[PDB]
Amino acid sequence: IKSALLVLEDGTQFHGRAIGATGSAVGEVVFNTSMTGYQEILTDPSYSRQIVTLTYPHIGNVGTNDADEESSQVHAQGLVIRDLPLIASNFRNTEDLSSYLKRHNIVAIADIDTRKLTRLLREKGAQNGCIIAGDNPDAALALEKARAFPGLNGMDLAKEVTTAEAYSWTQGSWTLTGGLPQAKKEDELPFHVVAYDFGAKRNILRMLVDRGCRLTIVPAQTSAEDVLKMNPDGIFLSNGPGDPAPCDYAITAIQKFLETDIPVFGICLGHQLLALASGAKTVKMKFGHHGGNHPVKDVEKNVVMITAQNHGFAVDEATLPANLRVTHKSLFDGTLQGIHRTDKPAFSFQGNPEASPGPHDAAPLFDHFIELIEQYRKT
Amino acid sequence: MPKRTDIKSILILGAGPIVIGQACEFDYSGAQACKALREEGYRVINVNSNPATIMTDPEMADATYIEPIHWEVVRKIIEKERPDAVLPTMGGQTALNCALELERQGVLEEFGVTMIGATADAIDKAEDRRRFDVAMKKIGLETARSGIAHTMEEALAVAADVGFPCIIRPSFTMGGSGGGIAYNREEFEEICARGLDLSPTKELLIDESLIGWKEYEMEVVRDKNDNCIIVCSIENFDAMGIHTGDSITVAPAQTLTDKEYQIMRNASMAVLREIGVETGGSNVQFAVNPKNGRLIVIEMNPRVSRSSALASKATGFPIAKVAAKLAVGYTLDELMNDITGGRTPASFEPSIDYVVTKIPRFNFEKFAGANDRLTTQMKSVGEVMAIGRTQQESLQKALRGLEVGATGFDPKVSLDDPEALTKIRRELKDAGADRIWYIADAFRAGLSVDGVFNLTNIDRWFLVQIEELVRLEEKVAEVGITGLNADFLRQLKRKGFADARLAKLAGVREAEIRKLRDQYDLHPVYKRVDTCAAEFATDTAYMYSTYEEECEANPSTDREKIMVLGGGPNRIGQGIEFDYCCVHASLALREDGYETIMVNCNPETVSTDYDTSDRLYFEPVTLEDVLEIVRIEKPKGVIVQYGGQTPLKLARALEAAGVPVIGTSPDAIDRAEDRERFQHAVERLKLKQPANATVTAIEMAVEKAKEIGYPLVVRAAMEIVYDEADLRRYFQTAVLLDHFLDDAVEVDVDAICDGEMVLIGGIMEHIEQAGVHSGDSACSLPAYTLSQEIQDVMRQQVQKLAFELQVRGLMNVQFAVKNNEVYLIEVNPRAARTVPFVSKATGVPLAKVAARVMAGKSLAEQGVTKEVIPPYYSVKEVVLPFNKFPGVDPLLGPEMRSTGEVMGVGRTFAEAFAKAQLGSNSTMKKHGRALLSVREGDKERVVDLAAKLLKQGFELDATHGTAIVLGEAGINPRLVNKVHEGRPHIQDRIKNGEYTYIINTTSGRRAIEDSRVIRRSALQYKVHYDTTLNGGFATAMALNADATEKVISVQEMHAQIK
Ligand SMILES: Nc1ncnc2c1ncn2[C@@H]1O[C@H](COP(=O)(O)OP(=O)(O)O)[C@@H](O)[C@H]1O
Ligand SMILES: Nc1ncnc2c1ncn2[C@@H]1O[C@H](COP(=O)(O)OP(=O)(O)O)[C@@H](O)[C@H]1O
Ligand SMILES: CC[N+](CC)(CC)CC
Ligand SMILES: NCCC[C@H](N)C(=O)O
Ligand SMILES: [Cl-]
Ligand SMILES: [Cl-]
Ligand SMILES: [Cl-]
Ligand SMILES: [Cl-]
Ligand SMILES: [Cl-]
Ligand SMILES: [Cl-]
Ligand SMILES: [Cl-]
Ligand SMILES: [K+]
Ligand SMILES: [K+]
Ligand SMILES: [K+]
Ligand SMILES: [K+]
Ligand SMILES: [K+]
Ligand SMILES: [K+]
Ligand SMILES: [K+]
Ligand SMILES: [K+]
Ligand SMILES: [Mn+2]
Ligand SMILES: [Mn+2]
Ligand SMILES: [Mn+2]
Repeated sequence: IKSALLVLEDGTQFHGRAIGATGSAVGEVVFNTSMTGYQEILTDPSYSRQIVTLTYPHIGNVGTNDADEESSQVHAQGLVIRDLPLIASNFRNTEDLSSYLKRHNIVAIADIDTRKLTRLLREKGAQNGCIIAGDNPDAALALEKARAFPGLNGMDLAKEVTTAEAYSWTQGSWTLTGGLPQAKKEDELPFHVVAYDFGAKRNILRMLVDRGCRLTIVPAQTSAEDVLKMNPDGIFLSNGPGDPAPCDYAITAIQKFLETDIPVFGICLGHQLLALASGAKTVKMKFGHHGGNHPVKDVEKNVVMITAQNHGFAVDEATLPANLRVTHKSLFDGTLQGIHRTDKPAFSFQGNPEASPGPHDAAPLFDHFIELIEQYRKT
Repeated sequence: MPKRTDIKSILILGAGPIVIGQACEFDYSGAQACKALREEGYRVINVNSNPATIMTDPEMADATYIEPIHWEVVRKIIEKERPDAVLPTMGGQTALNCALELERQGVLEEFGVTMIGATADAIDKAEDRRRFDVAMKKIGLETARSGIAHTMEEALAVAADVGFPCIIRPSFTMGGSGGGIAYNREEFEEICARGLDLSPTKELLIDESLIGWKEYEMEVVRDKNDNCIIVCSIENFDAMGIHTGDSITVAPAQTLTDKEYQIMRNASMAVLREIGVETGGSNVQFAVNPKNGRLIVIEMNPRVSRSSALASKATGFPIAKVAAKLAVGYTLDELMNDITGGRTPASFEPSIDYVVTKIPRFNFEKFAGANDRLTTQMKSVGEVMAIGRTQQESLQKALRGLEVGATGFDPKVSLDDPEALTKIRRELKDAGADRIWYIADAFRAGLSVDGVFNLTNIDRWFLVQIEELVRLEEKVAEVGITGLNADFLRQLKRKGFADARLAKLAGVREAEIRKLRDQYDLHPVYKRVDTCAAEFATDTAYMYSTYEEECEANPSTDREKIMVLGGGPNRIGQGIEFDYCCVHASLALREDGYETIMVNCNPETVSTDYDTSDRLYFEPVTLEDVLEIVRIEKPKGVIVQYGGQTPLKLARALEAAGVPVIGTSPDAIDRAEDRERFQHAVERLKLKQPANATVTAIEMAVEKAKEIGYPLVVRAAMEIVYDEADLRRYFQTAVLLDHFLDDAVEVDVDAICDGEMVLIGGIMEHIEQAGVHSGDSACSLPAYTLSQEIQDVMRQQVQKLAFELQVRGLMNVQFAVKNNEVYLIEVNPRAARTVPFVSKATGVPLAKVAARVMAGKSLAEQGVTKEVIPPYYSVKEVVLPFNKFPGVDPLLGPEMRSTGEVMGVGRTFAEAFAKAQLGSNSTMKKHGRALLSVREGDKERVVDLAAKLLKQGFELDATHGTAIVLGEAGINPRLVNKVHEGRPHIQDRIKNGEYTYIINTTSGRRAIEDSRVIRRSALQYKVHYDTTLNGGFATAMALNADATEKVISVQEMHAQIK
């Protein structure tokens, strides 16, 4: 009996079993509907300071493997599941999930009614919480920490997970057959895109590479000037944790790029920043979107795509400056999912075209970027 | 985008009679489609020969045709109703096959009928195995190494190339029909000849073995804008080599990485795109090498299926309904998601927060000589489904819901059996219907997870869960009832252990575990199905039980509720017919103002469609599960009379526990169900029953037998013993004793009693005499030979029985008429399987009526007081699964083996019978050579049959004594040799196609055993055959009719009723 307990800001308690590291974890508690891809979710920087609840009951069936890592580490503050399986059963498995969590020092609880949890979050909106896994978990203590959490609203977390120094990436996507491929030689990549590291998934990077890009990842805080100084064929605004609003640096830099003709493409946090830099406004959603079965329609093409989502903030359609045209919307709630600068070659998508985990449906957004890129090059 | 305008009327092709491989799932689908189209404003026409379906109920559609599903017949419907389009994707292989013939025959062209949902070409592309393979290669998907064959010679050469074992898959078949796994040449020829024959296109695809790889399926929906979604994923428990229909399967998939899942999801879509399904759903099946993720495309089904029904039940996303709408022009994004209170659109991929398990229902015990091993050809007769928060909870619940008497992992072999490991090993290595039980037995006998894996190929992820459950059971057995503390019991409940399983282990009664839970306040909670893992709210009360925290039941305090108990999975003798009545109880009572609560777990049915009732509890129909529901619902009444045997058996227990059971009392039921109790009431009533006797000892029988008089109906699997020696011979091999009523007409009478009066629903004369189970008998309404006089005696007796036994609602009475005397065979104080047919035949919805009676509205108050005799004849004919089990002797008898039925409507009996016969897929011709080989009793009347056949143009063949009889009467048949007599014999002649009709009757175990070759050949060779003289005469009469001549709608039928 290795107890664990989760408490939400509202006082709700869920008692279950510790399945990862001993300790405590505090963050905003969110639910994710993905039936597969827990590893990828766990390792997505966007999950920084968030407690991840997975609605699919059996989490861990296939164990874990290095290829399934979205970053160098597990960003999730903690993990909430209904059942950890007895065994992992998959040829790609290199380590069982409990071992993995422990190894990454993650506080995780199993055996709780995740449904009740999801229902509460849906109904009453997101809540901050705390998990204590240990000998005799203090429920009063957990509540206090939950209540003492500052919250993600107005919290800049991009600066917190960004790389320290700029780096070069030239590695493409995995294949069943060849796994993760060797990094390409710079000369084999026609384009050179400069990527803003706001807590980037490796998959974004790999998919850009697959399309002919060679990249330079730069810290969140890079200046426009240093950026422009590189003479990129395009600029990329990665996905990333927290409130996009506070990232004044990014916004400024961005505004800076928009004065030029360099194609700019943002994904998720990148989508919100572009929007902000364009004069739009962002909002914190009631509970946001985390799942991999989310329908988004390309309104310009009247077509639906099933996509991967992982965001708690959104761009207000209503405050859209005139130079921003709406390109996609959520079919589940009508929220804004895509925009394109009417006057500039800058566009972004709220969802995650790179998926990992999730449907490959939105991959094509990447192609528009290349398109833009090549066009800028024609010039 | 929106609904198509150039189409006003749609003809929907139904699936026909229920058979192994093509069952209720098509009534559910067909109904959903009528539903969706009618809602959309289209004029709906449909054809379905099976009367036991909700889809053929008159108020469900505009022009309903209960007629043989033959192109020529369908041709007449088209001509007559002139539909603008035809939807052929909701009726199984039967509908696909028919659509294509109509196309081929040029009928569509002829009347300008546009094929919607799926095109003819698309269907063929997926249905023609060769076409399918070429297409996969075209899209870079991998398939098993194979070869197409159109003849035995070509077939051998493929085998010569892929080697044994190989998989044989006919084109244009489904459910493994006409296929199998060949381990050797002998079997290869056998399977090969079978499918080339059965293949509508005389084509087989022969593949190399992938036995043991993992098996998966995906349910896809695609609309005209090219929007495409995965509705559900399914991982099979049993590996490749065992048909999905005969496998335990679960949703969603469990052991694939997201990476692997995406590749399969992408391939699924590519497949639909390639085959060309642009406006509906399809199922794509795959094989995955657990060792390296290698993906192999196995097949695709361009239509709704048994998996798509399961998937709808599993996710709450109504596939068939959606598909129907897409067929007329709508796009996914335009449609609303049903259960999310139409808040989200249908264009999304469902996400579930639970585990769904399906276990197939078999009935090998009714097919003695059958090969009872699982293979690529389905053998199951039904399926149960369970929803649990965990795989263990899901599985166990399914196990107790299967109606095979299991309480969960009940043991098959003893711990102390020296040979058990050997037996265990065999059952694992070569899967039978009992595999799952044996798996647990294996863990109790000492084998490791790895050893089990090795024998079975079942993924370790499942095996470990079952092992864990065994270890828990060993603990219960050790600790006993004393160790059943609150924490442990709750643990146990969470893993889905049943009170009954726990009770056996702890050596106490189920009720004791039940009280214990009460004491500790350990009851399940109810979660709702909602398609989105709680991401959005729901207003549909589609629920399942689980041992969790928060309850979502939220029952009304507002309404008077009536609960209807389903029958669980379908099995032989407990089919769709029981479900039709459940559905009707629900529709009528709801219509009337009650809050209706349905309890059932058959994923194939309409009863488990969340639209059928106010509240649906998708649960095992067991005492435990029911009481939990009643506990929280506090209903006004519960109906246990419509689900068949299943709920019938819970009646007393339910009442004991204080459940408010409505209609005929549990005591009453017992009075009728208990032979002894029954025999006294008959006596009391001064009625006539055949002489009987309960014999214990052999020598006690032999005497008593002398008393009763032979022949005798030995009923512990029944038997008809002819002589003393026969008797012994029986016991040996082998108690009640009943004098067998030789040469008597059997009749069934369905009726309703409201305590004040009796309403005769129908008097049905069977064609086949008493001794041939009523479920396997063709029958006629109205009687075709019984005097009104003797029918009056039956009506009176029905009446006396009804009042005496205190029936309240439906009843069924079976008699035997002999020498102008009525003998009672039995009384069934509930809805019988004849109910739907009688209802269709007479226009009176007896299950709705009887349900109103149960709830308190009298016959008089409802205005249903006079027996209805229709102006046309309705004839019911059955379909037997013998072709699925070649080793079985395709002979009729006292025990029921049929899976379904059809109905024939005609001006005369000959006409009804001919429709019934054609509808039942009979291969009978109007010309040719007929083979006559009859028993002594039959020797007299055979003469007349022989002349009728002569008068019709047939030539005749006859074996020895039959020839003698015919000779003496002036008929000289061509003599034919018995197998023993010399060559050429019957077998050879049948094998050669010399016959188009066979009449073979027999009497006496031994006599039966010898003649086995005839029926066996006849069936194998597709020659129509009768095994009763009554049936032969009926067949002779139909020769005078023309089933395709005239068609009539149910509405028209009912309008003729005065
Ligand atoms: N190469 C193969 N090796 C082993 N089993 C196979 C192979 N191909 C198919 N099967 C098995 O046979 C079953 C029936 O084949 P399928 O193509 O689905 O035909 P059907 O259309 O009759 O359902 C599958 O569900 C699978 O278990
Ligand atoms: N005494 C009998 N004489 C002739 N046939 C009988 C007799 N008893 C039963 N049968 C045959 O056995 C069948 C089944 O017997 P029944 O008592 O109705 O069994 P079940 O409960 O299986 O429906 C009947 O439908 C009938 O054809
Ligand atoms: C599947 C049912 N049949 C093939 C389509 C054979 C009984 C109907 C003809
Ligand atoms: N109603 C039973 C089906 C009849 C079958 N042809 C036979 O007589 O054996
Ligand atoms: Cl909990
Ligand atoms: Cl046909
Ligand atoms: Cl078929
Ligand atoms: Cl391989
Ligand atoms: Cl304990
Ligand atoms: Cl019945
Ligand atoms: Cl067989
Ligand atoms: K718990
Ligand atoms: K037309
Ligand atoms: K097929
Ligand atoms: K191949
Ligand atoms: K299988
Ligand atoms: K299937
Ligand atoms: K009969
Ligand atoms: K009975
Ligand atoms: Mn098929
Ligand atoms: Mn199949
Ligand atoms: Mn009976």
